[PDB]
Amino acid sequence: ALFLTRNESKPFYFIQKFNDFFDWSTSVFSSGVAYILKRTIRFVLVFCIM
Amino acid sequence: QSLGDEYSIAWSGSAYQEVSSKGAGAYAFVLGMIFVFLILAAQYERWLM
Amino acid sequence: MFSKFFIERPIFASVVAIIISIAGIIGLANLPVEQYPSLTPPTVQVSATY
Amino acid sequence: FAMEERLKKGKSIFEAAINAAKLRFRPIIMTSLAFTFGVLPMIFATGAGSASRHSLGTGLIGGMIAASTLAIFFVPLFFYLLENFNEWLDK
Repeated sequence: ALFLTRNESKPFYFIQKFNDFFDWSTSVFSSGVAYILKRTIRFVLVFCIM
Repeated sequence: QSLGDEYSIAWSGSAYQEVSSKGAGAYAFVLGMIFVFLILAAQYERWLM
Repeated sequence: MFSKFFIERPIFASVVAIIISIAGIIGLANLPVEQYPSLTPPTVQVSATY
Repeated sequence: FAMEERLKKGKSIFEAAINAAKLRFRPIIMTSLAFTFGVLPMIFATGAGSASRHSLGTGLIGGMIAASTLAIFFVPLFFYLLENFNEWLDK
């Protein structure tokens, strides 16, 4: 609560680019988890195989 | 088989520990598994999750 | 409100019950059983043969 | 987090699982990266204890990569299946 504040934008180009990359990865992971949720039996069988 | 009623077997060190082992480790592991199950069920307010 | 909080959460009371029961089972397994409260004064025996 | 979103936010089981996974994705990646790269020198450690550091670090790194990648997907699946079972029991 003390140290953290509301960032006044001005993100560095590297930390911004890495932020967009992580956002893309998060979207990809959300798509994948939706995929595995829709296919709910194949993946539990895969877990048994594992 | 080789020695009968004239030689008596004995165990020392690791062999003695294995021979005299009470199997308390598996029992403790089962207790810990049950306790973890119970604590998680308490946190989630549901037995299944 | 101590008691009220557990009634809202029956699973919490039940899990406390099972935890107490397993702790008691462990205690009964570990504890020795004995005839009467030991009041025999501790004794040391000295034996010599002439 | 999935249970909180399902019970209080009124989200569907699918939506609650998706949102919980998305919300929890960042901290898991953060801790996985931090400690995996912290213990990476263990696998390359030489000198005293080298065999021990190698043996510990290899398993730690492998299991951590597994936990960060495979389990992160799968835990929402188990939550969704168990929630469907719970809905069945209520009916």
